[PDB]
Amino acid sequence: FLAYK
Amino acid sequence: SLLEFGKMILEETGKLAIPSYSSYGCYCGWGGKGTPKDATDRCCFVHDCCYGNLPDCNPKSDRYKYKRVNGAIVCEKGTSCENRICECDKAAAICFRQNLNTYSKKYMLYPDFLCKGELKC
Repeated sequence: FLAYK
Repeated sequence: SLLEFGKMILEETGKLAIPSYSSYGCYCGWGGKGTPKDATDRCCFVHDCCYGNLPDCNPKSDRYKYKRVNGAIVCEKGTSCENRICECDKAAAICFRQNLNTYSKKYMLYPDFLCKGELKC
């Protein structure tokens, strides 16, 4: 899942 | 970095960053415009502004080092960018923790059209 804070 | 920030969020709040904070309200995850929906959304607004204060840093990819001193988050000395990015993330994680009391699932996957207007940092 690489993005989203 | 994004993944690092995600782990800090989980350690702090017991919620997974994706999907709990990755698409929440008007500012969490892909913030941008409108009035923040609640305190948690305000944490993301401020975080967005925090990153905005660092236009020559790269918060998504740049890894900083930090430690937990009992529960306290202590940013360790790295590059200037890393230090500043760490402080931004530390603040957001604390802010999320302080507002878990009003966190609302109804704001997850909040649609863009309900977020209008520019709010200045």
